[PDB]
Amino acid sequence: EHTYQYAWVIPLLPLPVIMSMGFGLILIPTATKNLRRIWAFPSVLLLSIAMVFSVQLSIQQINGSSIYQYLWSWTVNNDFSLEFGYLIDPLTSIMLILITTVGILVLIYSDGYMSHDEGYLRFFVYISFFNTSMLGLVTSSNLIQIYFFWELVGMCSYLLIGFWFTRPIAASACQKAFVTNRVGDFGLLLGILGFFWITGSLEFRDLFQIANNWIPNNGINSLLTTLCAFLLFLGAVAKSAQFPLHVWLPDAMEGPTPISALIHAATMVAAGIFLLARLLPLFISLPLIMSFISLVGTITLFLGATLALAQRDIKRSLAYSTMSQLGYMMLALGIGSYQAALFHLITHAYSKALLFLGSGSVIHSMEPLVGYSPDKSQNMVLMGGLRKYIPITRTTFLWGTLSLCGIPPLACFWSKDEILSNSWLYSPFFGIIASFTAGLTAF
Amino acid sequence: NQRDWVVTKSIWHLSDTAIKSFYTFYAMFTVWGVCFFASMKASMADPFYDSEHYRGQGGDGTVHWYYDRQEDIEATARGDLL
Amino acid sequence: EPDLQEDPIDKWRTNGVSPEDFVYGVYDGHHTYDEGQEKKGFWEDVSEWYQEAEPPQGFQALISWSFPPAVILGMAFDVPGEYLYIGAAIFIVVFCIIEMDKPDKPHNFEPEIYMMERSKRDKLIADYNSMDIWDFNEKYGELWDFTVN
Amino acid sequence: SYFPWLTILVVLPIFAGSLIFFLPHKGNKIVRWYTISICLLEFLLMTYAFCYHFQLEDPLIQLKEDYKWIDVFDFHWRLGIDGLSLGSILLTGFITTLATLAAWPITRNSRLFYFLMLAMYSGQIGLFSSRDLLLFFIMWELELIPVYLLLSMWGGKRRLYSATKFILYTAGGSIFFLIGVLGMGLYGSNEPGLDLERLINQSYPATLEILLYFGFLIAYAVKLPIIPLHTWLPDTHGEAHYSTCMLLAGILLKMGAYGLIRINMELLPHAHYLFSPWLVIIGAIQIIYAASTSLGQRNFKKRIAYSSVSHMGFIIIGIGSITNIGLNGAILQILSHGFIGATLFFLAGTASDRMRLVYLEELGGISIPMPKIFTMFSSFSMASLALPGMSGFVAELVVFFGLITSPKFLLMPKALITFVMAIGMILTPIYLLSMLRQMFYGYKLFNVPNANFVDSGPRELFILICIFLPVIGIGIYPDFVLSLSVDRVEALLSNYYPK
Amino acid sequence: FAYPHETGNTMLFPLLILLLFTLFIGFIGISFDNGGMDNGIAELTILSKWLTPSVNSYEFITNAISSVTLAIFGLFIAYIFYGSAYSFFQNLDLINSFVKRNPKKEFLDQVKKNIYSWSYNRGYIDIFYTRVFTLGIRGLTELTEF
Amino acid sequence: KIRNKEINNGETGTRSFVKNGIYMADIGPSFAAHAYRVRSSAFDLLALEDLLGKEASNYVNKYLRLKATFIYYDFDKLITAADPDAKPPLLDLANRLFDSFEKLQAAVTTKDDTDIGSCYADTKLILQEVMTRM
Ligand SMILES: CCCCCCCCCCCCCCCC(=O)OC[C@H](CO[C@@H]1O[C@H](CS(=O)(=O)O)[C@@H](O)[C@H](O)[C@H]1O)OC(=O)CCCCCCCCCCCCCCC
Repeated sequence: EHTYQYAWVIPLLPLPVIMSMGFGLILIPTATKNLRRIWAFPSVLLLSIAMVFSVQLSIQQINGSSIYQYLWSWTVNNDFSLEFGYLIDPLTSIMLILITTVGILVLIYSDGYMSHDEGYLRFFVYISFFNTSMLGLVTSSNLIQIYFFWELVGMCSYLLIGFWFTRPIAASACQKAFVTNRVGDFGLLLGILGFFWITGSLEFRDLFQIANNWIPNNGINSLLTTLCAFLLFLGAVAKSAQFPLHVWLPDAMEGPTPISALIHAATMVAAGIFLLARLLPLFISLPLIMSFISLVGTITLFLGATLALAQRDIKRSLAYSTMSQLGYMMLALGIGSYQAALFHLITHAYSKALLFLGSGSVIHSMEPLVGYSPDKSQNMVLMGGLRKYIPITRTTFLWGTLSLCGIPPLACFWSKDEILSNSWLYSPFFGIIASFTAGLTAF
Repeated sequence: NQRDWVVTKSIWHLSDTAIKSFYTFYAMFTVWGVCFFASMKASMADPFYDSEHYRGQGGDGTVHWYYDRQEDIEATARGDLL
Repeated sequence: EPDLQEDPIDKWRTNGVSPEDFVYGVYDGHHTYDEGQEKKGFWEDVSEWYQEAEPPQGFQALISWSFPPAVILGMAFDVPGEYLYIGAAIFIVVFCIIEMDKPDKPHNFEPEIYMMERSKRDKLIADYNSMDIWDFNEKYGELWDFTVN
Repeated sequence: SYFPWLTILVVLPIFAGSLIFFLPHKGNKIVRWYTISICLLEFLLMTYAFCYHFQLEDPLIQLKEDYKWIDVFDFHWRLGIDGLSLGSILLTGFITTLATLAAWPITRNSRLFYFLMLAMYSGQIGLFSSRDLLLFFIMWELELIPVYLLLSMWGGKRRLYSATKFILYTAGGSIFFLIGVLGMGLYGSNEPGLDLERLINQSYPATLEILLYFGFLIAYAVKLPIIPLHTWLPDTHGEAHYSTCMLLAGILLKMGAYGLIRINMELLPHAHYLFSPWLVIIGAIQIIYAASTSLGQRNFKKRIAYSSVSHMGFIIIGIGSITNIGLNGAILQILSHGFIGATLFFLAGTASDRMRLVYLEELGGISIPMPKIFTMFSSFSMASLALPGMSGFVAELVVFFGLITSPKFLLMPKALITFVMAIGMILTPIYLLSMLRQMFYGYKLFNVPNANFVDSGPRELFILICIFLPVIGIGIYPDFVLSLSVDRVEALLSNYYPK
Repeated sequence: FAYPHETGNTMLFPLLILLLFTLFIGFIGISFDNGGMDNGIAELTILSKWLTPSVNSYEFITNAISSVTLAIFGLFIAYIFYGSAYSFFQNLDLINSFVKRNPKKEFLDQVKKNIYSWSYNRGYIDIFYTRVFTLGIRGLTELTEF
Repeated sequence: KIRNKEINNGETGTRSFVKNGIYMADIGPSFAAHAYRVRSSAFDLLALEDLLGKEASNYVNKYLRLKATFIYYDFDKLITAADPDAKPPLLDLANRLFDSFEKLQAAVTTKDDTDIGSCYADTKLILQEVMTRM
């Protein structure tokens, strides 16, 4: 269908609310903060449209089509030009569905959650801004213009981590959770500039062609094209939580629970995996990187696995579990069969967002019995045994954690089984490690 | 135009165009000649720079006035003279 | 002036100037589990907040409110620029000669003259605002002459 | 056209401020309005001259004129605007009007003060619009006394030491500039010599190019802080009133870059082309050294001063690495820093004077009493972090692109220097958020009493918003400040001779 | 003396609607053995991950069996250690034996004394960046000051 | 500071619109990495007169120069790396294009409205044919 030249309104769809609240939140602080719950409706509705404008954009791709892209020159000066615009390929629609669905759901869950709080409107503004930035990142034509959104989602995650900005730990975790992905985007920018010098272009349609086939022989650049790509891989690592850079997710889970469920299934996985999956056409000419990706995957996998043990904080053990799960995606990408890695990511997104929301509900349910205190709540050793008291929020936790463990009828099973098969088919060297972690997680 | 790239692993084709504000870079500066409206938001009341909890108007006056200590030593000398 | 002294020097990078998060004397009692619902609507709240400046009062408001809808329309049904930059020019002059012809308030003047014995009133109000150039009360030679009744 | 604009644009502020003297009217009130009206009139005349009396399509000089002034050493009223000048002229008018507004509640003297403000205004525009080298020098040193008076009358605890160090240091730095003036003035004075336009064709002999180049470069490194010549900045910034410091660290610094662009790269190519790589190296190491010493400071005013120091490495590296965009990205950088540094110093001076605590360790949780300051402070901190969207990003990006595509480099330092430059992005947030966290986050004592703690009123908030909006407007679509077609002739001279 | 009663009426609707997702999504790549149905023309055996680029297998059967075997083994040890006893899935006969003749309790506990000591130390790599990086730059700033 | 190795595009008074000082990354000598960048650059000057065809064409002579210098250099690098037979007609093609570019630049430098489009019609007709002879 021709429903593409109007698709550019997707990443800009919720924006007409954000600027219409922040202004009110800055100029007239005592009026907009009195239309408290009403402000939820114009947002959850608007973003909703995006979702129904995405399935029809994705169903087409399912029926078989050709991807489009639109480029516009936003600089014409002396001796070069700069472009912007987006593209709609299978992966774009996949991540689009996966972001807008969890977004429209976590918005309602937040309306339920943050109802006694004070920063209601500011919270909604932050959520909508992060959402309209992520929706922008996933649909982006040339490298420079994805870098323009990478750091935006980084800043959004920063502002969301230290949300309450008054708990003296949430003031010491946001800084780290910013500096880590700052190192990541540093590596990303260096790799971008390297590939630019090497190939002379910025867009994929030309980069994938030039870098693969035509390049001079060992004028030293070979070492550069081995090095520069490692920097892009380092950025994609740091936005996710792999071995060398994982120290920001466990403590970053200090923020509010809905944000803890949106920065562990919506951005933590997307900005990490998605970029590597899109740049895969490049890495097939660099077997070294194909091996190093698999190695860091099967390192961070086992490391995240063996740290969920004995961690008696639910909103912390969940983060360790989701890092150990992203290990599996990082491994699966390192063997070519990403067609199952994306499926595993789609399953794990929901299978973890459900658990985070359930944990938030359990905390707020038991929080009146023990004092209003983290580590006095959310510490499941003085909690324990709630099947009798809150059933409707218990069956969901069970049927999510079993799916995550791996059972045929449920989800998150047909994906990790396929990727374990492919791992064993590659080599036992870390196939055995994958097989062992597949049981440690079930534990 | 609408060039149709048959890439070696997928099903691309693209369409691009060049745009740039022709000369409205003058009109936007003329509109941003709204700093001549910086007079309604200056005649408004001052928050506390006119409040009774303020006396001394320099950049270090109120902070480093702070030499009534000398005057107090002098008052001590005078009281001793009394 | 007593200015008591100091004590066992604190961490150079003290994490957040705050009470260490042990005696943080409520978790969730300082920021979140706090709100109720009281009152006060929207419009009678807005038009009770644009008037804690008395920003203009009279004519000085008409020439300040009807100006933006005349310099946003100007970029349509276009009129030459010369007309547009004398319009904003005669504004910045008319609005100025009405401001500087408003009365004076005690906070406007010097610090050493701000603090009188509450005779500042009949020294400034109705005393300054009732003459043009008289300098009978020219006490800006500070040695505390005070030259007034 | 022959109706002189630039002459009016230079002699309007100081003249119409000379009437503040000999005007016995009040203590403080009427002078504020009489000064802000003149400032707004000047800015409006500036934008009227720019809009309908400029072309953006020809690299010559516009609105030029000259006279006869001293006639012994040929020195005229020669005056003319050009592409490079225009951006800085507009930025000067804008930020100085807004600084004069930010100086609203000053009643200490309030008569010498606004007059000195107008004098600095006229001097800045005179320099930025100059066309005769000696007149450029005159306008350069004319402002040296007003700034000293503004320092020594208002601002900071130890105002005196800062003021005297600043004045002595700058006056000494200008000596090498005057040396260069005497050097290239006497070089065939029959050929005009002192007409900055007719010097493009001068062919000086060797071993003299270098001496004049260095005589100008030393003065510039004095004005624009370069590593071994930066010790003066923290004292003359941490002690200045925020009203002064806005225009000081937003305009007066950028003169050291505008002059270096105008009289070095345009007049002495084979004295600058054999000295560009060391400029690039110095800027590259400065970008990291300034930040690594900023993180160490403990009073946030000096931290902001050092953050202003750091961004002056992008300008350097853009002046070297001779390309169209590298030189062109420098101009966008000086604009996007004249915005950000000025606003950040205004915010620092506005948060202070409310808390009376300068050391960053005792600053409690100021977010509870005053939210709007916290918001507009975090926003501009993000801007200074080179965050995308805001204009602090595209400048550095174009600087990178200029270095990368440079012709006077072959891939060995073209990568290591890029690496050491990108370390700045890892380093800057470490010291910006370390301040944002100590001074704003955390819950201090129950600072409920609404006394000596009031959020920004209408004036300060409007100043913040009116400076902020251009940042977004430029960072979203940065062709409002790429109206520069002189570089297509500025970088035309250099581009083929040896080496 | 209070009790953990249910939460509000708004934090359950998304939980339920997403539970509806965590079971159906498995039908995207459902299987590779005739799909699963001869009717149901809604993309039965053409598994819906066709957006991607451009009996059952005995080997895959045995691989999935090994996978679910390790899964149920982990679940079983978890239920042995943490699970309750009032149910019927903790036989407790063996439990009544693997405390009576526990041979290696003198050694096993030390393993405990290791493993927990690790996880509480947060995977020591965290402390590494503390005692190296944020204590390296803290001295580097002092050096470049002096 | 860059030279040419097939001097037949330089017409009388050998020069052109070209704006030296543009960085063109190394692609290797081959009649596959030049006939591709020449295409994907000659694709832009089709999209040129889409928006910036009218409406103050003062940037057109700032982008045509740019995205035609690429063609001017890569086409020489190409016409070198070709067999003897295909060189005469490819050169003939080169001649008609790099003359229409000079004509278009000289016409647009006059700030006209209909002359610009009438001239652009010819460079479009020829430039749509360049994307096929490759
Ligand atoms: C596969 C093999 C892998 C081998 C290892 C590879 C590791 C690569 C990444 C290095 C680890 C990065 C962890 C970042 C953690 C963090 O952000 O801490 C947060 C702290 C916060 O600072 C502090 O923050 C404090 C608050 S708090 O303590 O953080 O809460 C604050 O109080 C204090 O003032 C402030 O200083 O950040 C720092 O102190 C330093 C930041 C890290 C600086 C890194 C510079 C770039 C390194 C490149 C290395 C290249 C190696 C190869 C060279 C050829």
